[PDB]
Amino acid sequence: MKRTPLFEKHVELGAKMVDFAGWEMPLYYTSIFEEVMAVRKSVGMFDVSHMGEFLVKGPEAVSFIDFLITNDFSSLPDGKAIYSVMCNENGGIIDDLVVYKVSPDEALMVVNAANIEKDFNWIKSHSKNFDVEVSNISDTTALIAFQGPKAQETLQELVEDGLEEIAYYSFRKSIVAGVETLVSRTGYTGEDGFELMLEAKNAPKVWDALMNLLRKIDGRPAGLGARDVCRLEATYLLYGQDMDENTNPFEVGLSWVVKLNKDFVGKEALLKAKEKVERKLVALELSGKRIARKGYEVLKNGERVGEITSGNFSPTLGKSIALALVSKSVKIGDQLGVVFPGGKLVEALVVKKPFYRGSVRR
Ligand SMILES: Nc1nc2c(c(=O)[nH]1)N(C=O)[C@@H](CNc1ccc(C(=O)N[C@@H](CCC(=O)O)C(=O)O)cc1)CN2
Ligand SMILES: Nc1nc2c(c(=O)[nH]1)N(C=O)[C@@H](CNc1ccc(C(=O)N[C@@H](CCC(=O)O)C(=O)O)cc1)CN2
Repeated sequence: MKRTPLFEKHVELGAKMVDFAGWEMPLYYTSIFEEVMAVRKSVGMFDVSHMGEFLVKGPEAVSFIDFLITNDFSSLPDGKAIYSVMCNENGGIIDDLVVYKVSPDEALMVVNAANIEKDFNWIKSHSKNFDVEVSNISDTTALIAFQGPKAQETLQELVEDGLEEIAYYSFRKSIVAGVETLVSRTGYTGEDGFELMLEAKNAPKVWDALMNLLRKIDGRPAGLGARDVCRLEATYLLYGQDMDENTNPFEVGLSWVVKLNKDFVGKEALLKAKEKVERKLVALELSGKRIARKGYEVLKNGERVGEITSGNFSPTLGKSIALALVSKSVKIGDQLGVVFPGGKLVEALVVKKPFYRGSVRR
């Protein structure tokens, strides 16, 4: 398996290692619950160095990105980041991502671990008619997520610049624990927080400095187990589970990141798709402690309406929760049934999204 620059730190910390997208990563250090609560109460630190980063350099970096992604990048000012999806010609979602507008001549793309290769090939095969150069810097880049209501106050003493000046989905090049770091007020937890992008060689030092501070305020290093729980609670999507090329953005609640008033890959297909949205992604709260898995069929009074996409147990709400792709006819309040292996029906209630929202801003 691939190992991030912090692998040794995780092992030394006694974490339970698991295989995620071909990466040897920590599922948890102490327990998933304890780590989720650290994220919800103080601060949880995640090693997300398996994520990929692409660099787009050149006079036409802006127009190129605006052509590739569904969201409006054409006017995004310097220092701003933006969440979006990238679609194929048929409007299917290739991946979701975060793009940083460094300057008119430079943009950074952060994508999911499992799709680095796919994404990079897609982006490069589309740069032909743009004055840009696309490069993959994943192999030498590390990324740490410092999330929680106490994230800012704990991290500040290691940063040479004031964090308050960094707005939600904004960033700035600075120095953290003595090393060059791109600090952005972003996250995948629903709490306030930051992500620290830096050269892989400096990952160990920054992580150790941060660990020293966590212990001071009862914070915790957090693994992928907690990462999934918190993102599900926050109701953020996980590519490959909640959406893929077989779903367009409108079907999974991402209509807000699609600006049809501009030209981009998948534009025409999405115009027609918008006219007939037959599916929707709903939030479910199941009865009991069993956790639903992707693929489990979802029924309404005996009739199939869709299937589970993501599932997990939420210690924040103390309930088994899930996301499900169902027909447009399903509505909040509906009593549905989830078919577990062996034909066992588990009751589920459709609730309003999101499940939970913490200390997050804009
Ligand atoms: N920098 C970064 N890039 C990344 C991730 C990440 O965690 N961090 N991802 C990790 O899997 C994937 C994208 N998944 C994500 C899904 C939702 C949100 C998110 O913050 N959604 C807020 C956005 C609010 C706004 O733009 O104003 C929301 O839906 O409310 C972020 C990443 C790929 N790229
Ligand atoms: N005291 C001091 N402060 C300083 C600097 C310095 O040299 N000394 N810097 C001097 O410049 C900046 C901090 N250093 C940084 C330089 C680059 C990146 C950065 O954006 N790195 C990207 C590079 C790849 C890309 O842009 O595509 C990355 O982390 O991947 C972050 C911090 C601002 N403050």
